[PDB]
Amino acid sequence: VIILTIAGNILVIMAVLQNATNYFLMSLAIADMLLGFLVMPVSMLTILYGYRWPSKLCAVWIYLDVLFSTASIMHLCAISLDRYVAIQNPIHHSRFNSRTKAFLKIIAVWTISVGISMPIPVFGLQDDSKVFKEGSCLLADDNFVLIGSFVSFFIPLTIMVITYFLTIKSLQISNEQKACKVLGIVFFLFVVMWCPFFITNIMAVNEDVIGALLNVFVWIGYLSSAVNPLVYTLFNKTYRSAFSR
Ligand SMILES: CCN(CC)C(=O)[C@@H]1C=C2c3cccc4[nH]cc(c34)C[C@H]2N(C)C1
Repeated sequence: VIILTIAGNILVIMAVLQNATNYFLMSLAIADMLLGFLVMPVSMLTILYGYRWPSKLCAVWIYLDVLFSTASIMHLCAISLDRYVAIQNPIHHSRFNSRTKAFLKIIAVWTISVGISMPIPVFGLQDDSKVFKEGSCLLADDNFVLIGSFVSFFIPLTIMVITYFLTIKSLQISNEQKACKVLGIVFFLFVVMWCPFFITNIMAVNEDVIGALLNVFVWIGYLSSAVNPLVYTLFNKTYRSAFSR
């Protein structure tokens, strides 16, 4: 999954197709390539050593994990919200797009990503038990998980549910039907690969059963960083040719 993530994103970074909307997909592919080289391979060492953490970098590793995970989720939310306005009223969307929105959009999805994960090393790096190890380097803040995973997933999820319901409502002519199938695959994969981890994360707060469930579901969430390059790009004839060359 690590090799797949890195090899999938470094093939999308070169291919950039210099559109104002395609550059935003490079900012999404940069939030996942970093996730695939800094955060993800560290967890492979933890899997090898059986949850024992080789010590002051544990709070740093969680900071990057929350940062790149929230940066990815709101990249897809911004894409989904932008894709709805481009489909509802395309005339008024083209007038107000001067290649400054795309730079203003990268600012917004990285200000909230870095603003939500800022409590981790500013209050939690001094305390070695709040955002810190139970012997295993977990995120033991029981009140930040409830509200920090609420605005990071469930608010981007209720935004995506209304955006997806409204977009399909406004898309209903084969090209419109081909697009409706692309939205379904994109929406279904984001839910099925991130939602399983977040219900288990918050329902938890038998330990052995839940400890095994959260272990596998974490890697299902990581695996979505290998797929995001493909489902958001490879539907384009140009990208398929670019990957082959
Ligand atoms: C096994 C230990 N690890 C790995 C460092 C975690 O618990 C990570 C903690 C996360 C987490 C907590 C709280 C809020 C959040 N938003 C987004 C994420 C998040 C990402 C999420 N990653 C995928 C797992």
